Amino acid sequence: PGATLCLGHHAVPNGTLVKTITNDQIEVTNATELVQSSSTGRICGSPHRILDGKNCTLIDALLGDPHCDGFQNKEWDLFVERSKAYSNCYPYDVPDYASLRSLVASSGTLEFINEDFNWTGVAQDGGSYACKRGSVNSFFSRLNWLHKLEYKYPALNVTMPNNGKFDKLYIWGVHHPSTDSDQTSLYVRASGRVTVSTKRSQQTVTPNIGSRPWVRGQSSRISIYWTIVKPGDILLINSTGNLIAPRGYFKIRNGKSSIMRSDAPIGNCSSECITPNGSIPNDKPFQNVNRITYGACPRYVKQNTLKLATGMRNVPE
Amino acid sequence: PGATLCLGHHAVPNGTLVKTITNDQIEVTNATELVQSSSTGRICGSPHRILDGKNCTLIDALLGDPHCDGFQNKEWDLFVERSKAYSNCYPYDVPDYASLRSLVASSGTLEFINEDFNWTGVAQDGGSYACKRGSVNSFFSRLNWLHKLEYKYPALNVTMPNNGKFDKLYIWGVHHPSTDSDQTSLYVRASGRVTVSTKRSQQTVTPNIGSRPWVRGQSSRISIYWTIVKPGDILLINSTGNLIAPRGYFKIRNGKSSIMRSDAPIGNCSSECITPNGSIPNDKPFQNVNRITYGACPRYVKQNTLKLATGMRNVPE
Amino acid sequence: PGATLCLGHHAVPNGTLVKTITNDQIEVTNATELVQSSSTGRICGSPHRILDGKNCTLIDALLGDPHCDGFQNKEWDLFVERSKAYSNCYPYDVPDYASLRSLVASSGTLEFINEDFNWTGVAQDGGSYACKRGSVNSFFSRLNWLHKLEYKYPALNVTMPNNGKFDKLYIWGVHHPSTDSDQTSLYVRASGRVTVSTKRSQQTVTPNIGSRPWVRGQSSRISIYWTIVKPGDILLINSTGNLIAPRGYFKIRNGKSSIMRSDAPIGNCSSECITPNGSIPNDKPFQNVNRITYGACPRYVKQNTLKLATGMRNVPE
Amino acid sequence: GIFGAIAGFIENGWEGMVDGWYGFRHQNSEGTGQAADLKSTQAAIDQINGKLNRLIEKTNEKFQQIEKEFSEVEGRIQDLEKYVEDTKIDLWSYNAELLVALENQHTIDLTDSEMNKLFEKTRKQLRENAEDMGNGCFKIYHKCDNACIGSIRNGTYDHDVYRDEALNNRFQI
Amino acid sequence: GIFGAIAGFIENGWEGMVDGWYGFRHQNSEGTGQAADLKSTQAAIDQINGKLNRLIEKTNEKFQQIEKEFSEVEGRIQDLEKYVEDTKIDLWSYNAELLVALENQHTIDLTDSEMNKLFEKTRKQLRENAEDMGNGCFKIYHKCDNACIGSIRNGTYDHDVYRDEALNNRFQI
Amino acid sequence: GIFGAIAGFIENGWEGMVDGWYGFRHQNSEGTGQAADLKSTQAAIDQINGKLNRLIEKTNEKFQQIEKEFSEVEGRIQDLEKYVEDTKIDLWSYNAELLVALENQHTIDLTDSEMNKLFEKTRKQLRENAEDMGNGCFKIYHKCDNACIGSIRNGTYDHDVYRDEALNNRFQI
Ligand SMILES: *[C@@H]1O[C@H](CO)[C@@H](O[C@@H]2O[C@H](CO)[C@@H](O[C@@H]3O[C@H](CO[C@H]4O[C@H](CO)[C@@H](O)[C@H](O)[C@@H]4O)[C@@H](O)[C@H](O[C@H]4O[C@H](CO)[C@@H](O)[C@H](O)[C@@H]4O)[C@@H]3O)[C@H](O)[C@H]2NC(C)=O)[C@H](O)[C@H]1NC(C)=O
Ligand SMILES: *[C@@H]1O[C@H](CO)[C@@H](O[C@@H]2O[C@H](CO)[C@@H](O[C@@H]3O[C@H](CO[C@H]4O[C@H](CO)[C@@H](O)[C@H](O)[C@@H]4O)[C@@H](O)[C@H](O[C@H]4O[C@H](CO)[C@@H](O)[C@H](O)[C@@H]4O)[C@@H]3O)[C@H](O)[C@H]2NC(C)=O)[C@H](O)[C@H]1NC(C)=O
Ligand SMILES: *[C@@H]1O[C@H](CO)[C@@H](O[C@@H]2O[C@H](CO)[C@@H](O[C@@H]3O[C@H](CO[C@H]4O[C@H](CO)[C@@H](O)[C@H](O)[C@@H]4O)[C@@H](O)[C@H](O[C@H]4O[C@H](CO)[C@@H](O)[C@H](O)[C@@H]4O)[C@@H]3O)[C@H](O)[C@H]2NC(C)=O)[C@H](O)[C@H]1NC(C)=O
Ligand SMILES: *[C@@H]1O[C@H](CO)[C@@H](O[C@@H]2O[C@H](CO)[C@@H](O)[C@H](O)[C@H]2NC(C)=O)[C@H](O)[C@H]1NC(C)=O
Ligand SMILES: *[C@@H]1O[C@H](CO)[C@@H](O[C@@H]2O[C@H](CO)[C@@H](O)[C@H](O)[C@H]2NC(C)=O)[C@H](O)[C@H]1NC(C)=O
Ligand SMILES: *[C@@H]1O[C@H](CO)[C@@H](O[C@@H]2O[C@H](CO)[C@@H](O)[C@H](O)[C@H]2NC(C)=O)[C@H](O)[C@H]1NC(C)=O
Ligand SMILES: *[C@@H]1O[C@H](CO)[C@@H](O[C@@H]2O[C@H](CO)[C@@H](O)[C@H](O)[C@H]2NC(C)=O)[C@H](O)[C@H]1NC(C)=O
Ligand SMILES: *[C@@H]1O[C@H](CO)[C@@H](O[C@@H]2O[C@H](CO)[C@@H](O)[C@H](O)[C@H]2NC(C)=O)[C@H](O)[C@H]1NC(C)=O
Ligand SMILES: *[C@@H]1O[C@H](CO)[C@@H](O[C@@H]2O[C@H](CO)[C@@H](O)[C@H](O)[C@H]2NC(C)=O)[C@H](O)[C@H]1NC(C)=O
Ligand SMILES: *[C@@H]1O[C@H](CO)[C@@H](O[C@@H]2O[C@H](CO)[C@@H](O)[C@H](O)[C@H]2NC(C)=O)[C@H](O)[C@H]1NC(C)=O
Ligand SMILES: *[C@@H]1O[C@H](CO)[C@@H](O[C@@H]2O[C@H](CO)[C@@H](O)[C@H](O)[C@H]2NC(C)=O)[C@H](O)[C@H]1NC(C)=O
Ligand SMILES: *[C@@H]1O[C@H](CO)[C@@H](O[C@@H]2O[C@H](CO)[C@@H](O)[C@H](O)[C@H]2NC(C)=O)[C@H](O)[C@H]1NC(C)=O
Ligand SMILES: *[C@@H]1O[C@H](CO)[C@@H](O)[C@H](O)[C@H]1NC(C)=O
Ligand SMILES: *[C@@H]1O[C@H](CO)[C@@H](O)[C@H](O)[C@H]1NC(C)=O
Ligand SMILES: *[C@@H]1O[C@H](CO)[C@@H](O)[C@H](O)[C@H]1NC(C)=O
Ligand SMILES: *[C@@H]1O[C@H](CO)[C@@H](O)[C@H](O)[C@H]1NC(C)=O
Ligand SMILES: *[C@@H]1O[C@H](CO)[C@@H](O)[C@H](O)[C@H]1NC(C)=O
Ligand SMILES: *[C@@H]1O[C@H](CO)[C@@H](O)[C@H](O)[C@H]1NC(C)=O
Ligand SMILES: *[C@@H]1O[C@H](CO)[C@@H](O)[C@H](O)[C@H]1NC(C)=O
Ligand SMILES: *[C@@H]1O[C@H](CO)[C@@H](O)[C@H](O)[C@H]1NC(C)=O
Ligand SMILES: *[C@@H]1O[C@H](CO)[C@@H](O)[C@H](O)[C@H]1NC(C)=O
Repeated sequence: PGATLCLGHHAVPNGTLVKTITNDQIEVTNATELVQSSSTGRICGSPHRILDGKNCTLIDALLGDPHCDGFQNKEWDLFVERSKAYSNCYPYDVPDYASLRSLVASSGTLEFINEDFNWTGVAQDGGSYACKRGSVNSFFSRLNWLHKLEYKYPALNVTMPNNGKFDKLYIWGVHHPSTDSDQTSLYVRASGRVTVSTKRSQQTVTPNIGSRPWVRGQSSRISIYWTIVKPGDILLINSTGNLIAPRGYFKIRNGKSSIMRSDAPIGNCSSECITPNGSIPNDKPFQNVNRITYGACPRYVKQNTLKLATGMRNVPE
Repeated sequence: PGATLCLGHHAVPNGTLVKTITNDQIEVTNATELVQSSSTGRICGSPHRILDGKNCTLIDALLGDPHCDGFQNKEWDLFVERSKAYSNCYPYDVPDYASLRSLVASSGTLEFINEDFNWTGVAQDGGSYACKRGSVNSFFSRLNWLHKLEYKYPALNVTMPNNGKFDKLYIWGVHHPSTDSDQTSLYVRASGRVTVSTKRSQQTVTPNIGSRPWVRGQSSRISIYWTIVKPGDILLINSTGNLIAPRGYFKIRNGKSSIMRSDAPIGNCSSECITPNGSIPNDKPFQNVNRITYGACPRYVKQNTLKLATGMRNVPE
Repeated sequence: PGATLCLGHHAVPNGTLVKTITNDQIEVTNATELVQSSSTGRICGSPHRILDGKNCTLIDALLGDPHCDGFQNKEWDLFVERSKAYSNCYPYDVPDYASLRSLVASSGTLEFINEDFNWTGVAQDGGSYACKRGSVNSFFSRLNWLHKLEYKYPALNVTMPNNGKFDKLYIWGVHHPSTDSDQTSLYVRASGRVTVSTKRSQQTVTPNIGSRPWVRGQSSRISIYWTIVKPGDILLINSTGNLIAPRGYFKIRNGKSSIMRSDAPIGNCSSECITPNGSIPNDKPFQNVNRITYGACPRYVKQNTLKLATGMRNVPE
Repeated sequence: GIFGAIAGFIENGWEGMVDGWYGFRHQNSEGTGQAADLKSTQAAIDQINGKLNRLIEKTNEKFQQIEKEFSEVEGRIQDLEKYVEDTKIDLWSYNAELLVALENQHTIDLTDSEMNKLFEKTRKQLRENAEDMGNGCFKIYHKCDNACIGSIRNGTYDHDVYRDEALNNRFQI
Repeated sequence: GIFGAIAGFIENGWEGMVDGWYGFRHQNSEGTGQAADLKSTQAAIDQINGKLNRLIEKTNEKFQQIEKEFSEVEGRIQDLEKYVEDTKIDLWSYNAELLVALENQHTIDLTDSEMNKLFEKTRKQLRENAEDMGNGCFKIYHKCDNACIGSIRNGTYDHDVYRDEALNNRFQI
Repeated sequence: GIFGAIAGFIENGWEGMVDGWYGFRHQNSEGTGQAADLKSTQAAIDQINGKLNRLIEKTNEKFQQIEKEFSEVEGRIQDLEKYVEDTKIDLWSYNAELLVALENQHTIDLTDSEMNKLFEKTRKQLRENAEDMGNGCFKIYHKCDNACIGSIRNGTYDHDVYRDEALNNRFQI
């Protein structure tokens, strides 16, 4: 007689269905998930420098809203802005808010360098009960509210050379008084005009007297503008009234920094990839947690599962 | 002797050429076209709510140009704007026209809610022979042209709270008179100023007296502006003259609605995919009709034919 | 006994490593590089019409800065702007500079058509020592600086119909004088206003008197604006002072033209693909020289090498 | 091509085979005939129908996008609008070209594989009773009438019945 | 599928084979047994581990991008912001779907190929001493005890030792 | 790899084979020699030249795009300009990486297939006159001089001329 020798392959009782070019569902012995679909629900504080905005937006921290004073000169890899944040200073708006937030976020620092502007002829350090710092009526820490001195406000013509080797970010504003009385009680003339120039550019603003909706005790507003002065260029400031002056500049950087909207708590852990839902592992090539990410992240896709076969076809006995 | 058994495969006399990784053209027995390259040439009225703009742009229907009155409060999945459309009211321009058209188109409704503004002290319902409604000189149906009353125009300060739970879209304007005489004959002061505010934002406009090119009997213009007021916020209107006031708000929605430029006729048929050329089948994964589509559409590609082999290599006898 | 017949394949001693789905590095007998990673370092003057900007930006050539006079009416497929370029005329800024540069670059021509504007009542051909043409104080060649005539500047109302079949590009400006004295010594009234209209649109500008930083002898500026007038439409110009008038229009085209920033020299050679680093071959499907290209180019990728196997697995003896 | 059966060791196809994709032709003591093989034909058709369904899945319901035609020259924002869409169409055009190139390559290879599998299946049954002439045919070394051909086509061929007859015929002088 | 070994001429898999992916079952004069084949098992595992590593390479460190959620209605610029990202996610979703479809197709085909290579390797050793019964087994035409089975599994089988015995058994009457 | 011929049952390649990709080495009563096989060599080269041409087709004439370098910090619009291009380059980088990975996988598999097809073609001709030793060689069981080797290489080998001699030699004791 003799013998019989059979050749064969293994099988498992608990196979998994995968997709191919030909077949939406064919059973294989083993597979691995390629789509990340969970988060811890917390943002890990390592390895990125996470700065929790707390009650402060980035813009409120930049201007120096008093409850944001603790953010002065701070740095971040990722600024986390919280949805409970509140402004609590003079009512303001920022034309092209989104761009200012973006370029400050990208610089990754609120490092502020005080400069000695020559404001002889006007008073300084104006304040408001809408922007309390301790008990004293106050104002944005990084801004200098100029008003009249002995009942005159002379045409200011103030310059500042950039003799350094880096770009300077200047934040300044324009006051829109509620009434003509307040316009003249502050600035004498019935309408002012703020012009900020460099060798390459010019931004001129006119106040619009009139009541806006009531906000934190005030029907009046400030508008926030910004000007970047390159090395060798110069800032020149011209205003016949209503100028909300800079106190100096923010050092503008560029780096790997950004900003994210999230309510996830910051935790003592390490993860390269951050989403608004929390940090996620990046062992898989794709993820379904959020299209918003920061760091070394799996790429966002619509699928909630993609299984890669890691074994042969399963053919049960 | 015995027998011979031959194994073989079929062939056809009329094969088709397809592309592979290796070969731009190899003959197979059968193939199917994967690129849609035809349209019926008509837009099917099902299953999407198609609103034919006819002689009306969306913007003319929004403002309420008289020949567009029939579009009041109407809704759409797809607004079809026709190239023969004409404005026939007061000459106007809309700064960032494209954005207003986009956000109204995306809301998918012109549903308008009248509100009782307090305009005591000015006259209402100004009109023009350039905007005839029937025989009477008239104006945009959704806008209220305020002018002087007993030879005075008092500073208006008018508010409107949003006590609802939805966003309100307000459309308003600024009149630019042709001459100083008309400026003062309407508004008394030689130059007015329109300020529209919310708690978060402010848009202030100044008229520019002077003649524009002659259009429908007028050298003068109106400029269209818009303001969205969120729930719990408030619209406050301040103007010393030249205000083209809202009559109320449009309810802003978001949904699956859009707008399309097309001259294709609307027909009694069903197709998920609409292009400016007409509706197209979506049985194929790709299409070459138009990069502009709406609905469940094959993806637009540059190729005019892509053939998927559906049979083996063809090897003729 | 008999014979032995062995079947075999070739091998080489100097194989090359390639990537597969399975293996990052498997040795094959031969391969070819698919990523272009070198440039000659010069931009070939064929087959595209290369216009070397030399010391001139495109915008300086458009306005007609005197050292750019040689660029009048010239054409290009690719305008090459050099980093050493300098402005040397009246200090100016262009709001949305980037867009004007883009649309002029895309038209591919500076062809300028002089028109006979009716400027009776004002003087013409104002100039400045900051914009020397030869020895004479002068100005942008394509612009007409209007000032007062016998100590009056009457309200200008000047029109120009487009009776042609093509679009007209009009470049014009607004003068911002340094001082009130210069404002009135030029324009009589203390503040002017420039309005440029078509049937569809209106751009009105107000000068902002005041000193900007010192540039080429001047603390004053000009702002550049542009207006495109379609066939059958009309340009109407209204200004009570400070108008920097057009001398006519640029014919606007559309074609395959663009602009590129590069310091590479232009050479007597032929290459379909141009990058800022110089022309590159386009025999490979991908390239790593620069994401900025013009012409028939390999597609830009991050990889610096991608090797396509052109032979079998290499199995050394 | 990848298996050398179709467009290879099997000289060419059969235009008269219009009841299947694969099949049998025979010559024996009762004449000649032709019969389709249903399983290998269906196995190929099922795979091809599979790939057609996967391409006909995506919905790509898109509603409000960006404008893609412009009547005014605008500069920067329109350049970006135009560039984004151009970028999109070129990437999909690559995906479409490559998908078809991959699918078509796989279809020819997979239809070649069904051809080879039927040859090997038939070979294995015939055991020592037949030899491969190398042109897609077997020489069967015994009398094998139409019922006998049917048993090979049906997979019920009993090689042991014929082995003595066949071996005696194979190993002659 | 592409080779017809797995899910084909080999009826089905062995659930009791839990020390390898491929292997041997035998029946002989001393009984029956089962042994895994380590090289073909490792060859498949190495290829699969290879493809897993290539998918787990990319860093895709991205830091400052665009905003992707918006609390205000804005029109043109936001339509473009939304459209660009939607465009991006749909293209990656295609890449991910296709990658998995290609990888999975290749994994089944490549695991099928290891099965066939082991069959052919084993066939070639057995030379004229065995016949393929067509179901993934060889009939061995000589006495072949456990040490003998071990020599086939180990690749040390000397066919010349058994050829006379086997040929005499194959070519009977 | 997918066929186990190259980098598999054929121990290794021949560095002295510099007139072709595939070929023959023999040992017989007149000595030894080596000859390239032109058709299988050309068949592989034609397929590879085919894939090279498909990659060298696209024009991708692009003229006026967006700016991609910026000397000023601008915020929102530039973030979108930067993001769109970054999105574009990453998708093409994936396409390029995958294309090469797919092409290279297919090239090794397809060159392996040409190797196997030549082995099977040669096997089928030899019929019962040779046996496969499993290392890519045939033992030919008859006197087979250089003209005889030439007839196998040329495809004109007449197995019937040698079958009696070969069968008598194969089935000895
Ligand atoms: C143009 O028209 C607008 C709107 O009509 C006017 O704006 C109003 O101005 C008045 C006068 O200052 C404001 O009155 C103040 O309102 C504050 C906010 O009220 C909140 O609480 C009430 C509760 O009933 C809510 O209904 C309301 O919506 C708010 O949530 C009050 O807190 C103020 O009172 C406090 O301060 C004053 C001193 O400042 C004290 O005397 C009080 O005792 C109390 O401590 C005050 O009553 C009103 O809110 C404004 N409304 C809006 C919508 O802006 C403009 O003034 C008008 N312009 C001109 C030039 O006339
Ligand atoms: C600044 O400069 C501009 C341009 O020079 C002036 O604008 C012109 O103003 C006049 C005065 O109103 C306008 O005259 C009117 O033109 C209408 C349009 O004419 C059409 O038909 C003619 C046919 O020859 C075409 O050539 C032309 O292009 C138009 O297509 C006429 O229809 C008007 O006549 C009708 O109305 C009047 C009453 O309104 C009746 O008396 C007539 O009988 C008839 O029914 C009228 O003649 C002229 O069109 C304007 N042109 C432009 C380009 O705007 C500004 O007025 C000027 N500003 C100042 C302050 O002076
Ligand atoms: C508001 O405030 C600003 C800044 O404080 C004033 O702007 C200054 O105005 C003065 C007066 O015209 C300018 O003075 C001129 O400066 C030119 C540039 O100087 C260069 O070289 C010096 C070398 O020391 C550098 O330090 C400097 O940074 C520059 O690089 C000089 O070249 C001028 O002199 C030449 O021209 C004059 C005639 O025009 C001749 O008399 C000289 O001999 C020489 O040929 C001249 O001195 C000054 O540059 C301005 N600075 C800035 C930053 O703008 C505004 O004037 C002021 N506004 C009002 C209304 O007061
Ligand atoms: C709305 O704002 C305007 C400013 O544009 C205010 O205008 C003043 O109105 C008062 C009368 O109430 C006049 O005496 C002033 O001369 C106006 N000033 C200017 C600069 O024009 C107006 O007061 C505000 N509305 C209300 C109701 O107060
Ligand atoms: C991560 O967060 C996002 C958004 O915060 C979640 O997406 C939401 O999913 C719900 C349904 O579960 C929808 O109603 C919302 O509209 C989605 N939000 C958006 C912005 O589309 C997502 O599910 C979260 N993922 C995890 C794992 O928690
Ligand atoms: C199914 O396959 C997975 C992945 O191929 C295997 O688990 C891996 O095991 C390797 C070692 O072989 C380890 O490096 C990892 O811990 C595992 N990786 C992953 C992604 O899971 C294993 O062969 C099978 N797993 C199970 C649970 O059956
Ligand atoms: C162009 O528009 C201006 C407005 O900026 C008009 O200016 C008026 O001109 C007349 C003389 O024609 C003066 O009496 C008025 O005082 C000016 N008004 C203002 C507000 O400055 C000018 O009239 C228009 N052009 C023409 C030709 O009429
Ligand atoms: C669908 O419409 C588009 C545009 O309306 C057509 O594309 C045009 O094709 C012609 C040549 O046949 C070109 O001259 C135009 O420039 C194209 N238009 C654009 C905007 O590029 C397209 O051919 C139409 N398709 C069908 C099937 O009718
Ligand atoms: C060529 O192939 C097509 C598609 O593979 C076949 O026609 C299909 O037939 C199926 C049933 O087998 C039906 O569901 C459809 O009506 C057809 N679909 C398509 C896309 O055509 C058929 O095998 C061949 N057609 C022709 C005309 O030869
Ligand atoms: C800054 O620019 C303003 C213009 O907004 C200049 O304002 C003039 O100032 C002088 C006094 O220096 C007054 O006599 C004029 O009446 C003002 N003109 C206007 C139109 O308001 C101001 O002069 C400039 N600054 C300096 C220091 O000169
Ligand atoms: C082509 O030019 C680009 C930019 O001019 C070169 O990219 C630079 O590479 C250096 C390192 O070698 C970096 O420090 C720069 O930051 C890069 N520039 C940018 C804009 O990223 C590129 O290397 C050049 N290629 C060749 C072949 O010369
Ligand atoms: C390696 O392969 C390359 C490309 O496959 C070959 O060189 C090509 O030779 C063809 C003719 O066979 C010519 O058209 C070209 O000049 C070459 N093209 C390229 C892209 O190099 C050749 O087989 C091998 N080259 C070397 C140097 O070994
Ligand atoms: C099968 O069950 C085992 C035992 O629990 C488990 O480890 C394995 O992951 C399962 N495999 C699949 C594909 O479900
Ligand atoms: C934020 O404000 C609220 C109320 O004052 C409080 O929960 C919390 O103390 C504040 N956060 C910080 C960081 O002070
Ligand atoms: C071949 O001709 C038949 C008969 O008209 C037709 O049905 C079939 O579609 C044709 N096939 C090809 C590939 O042209
Ligand atoms: C559009 O206007 C023209 C001219 O009045 C006419 O063809 C048609 O009746 C109008 N359309 C509608 C819907 O009234
Ligand atoms: C191997 O060396 C030859 C001889 O110089 C050369 O032509 C060939 O390109 C080399 N091949 C590889 C893959 O390095
Ligand atoms: C550019 O200016 C510099 C200095 O005048 C000089 O190198 C060169 O001659 C100028 N270029 C041209 C084209 O005149
Ligand atoms: C083979 O099967 C077919 C259909 O199942 C049947 O018609 C035929 O008679 C069978 N032939 C034999 C020889 O079993
Ligand atoms: C085969 O090899 C294994 C391990 O290398 C060994 O345990 C076994 O004894 C060997 N058997 C024979 C028959 O050589
Ligand atoms: C085989 O063919 C080659 C070339 O076609 C020829 O040189 C050689 O003599 C032939 N040999 C035989 C044995 O036919």
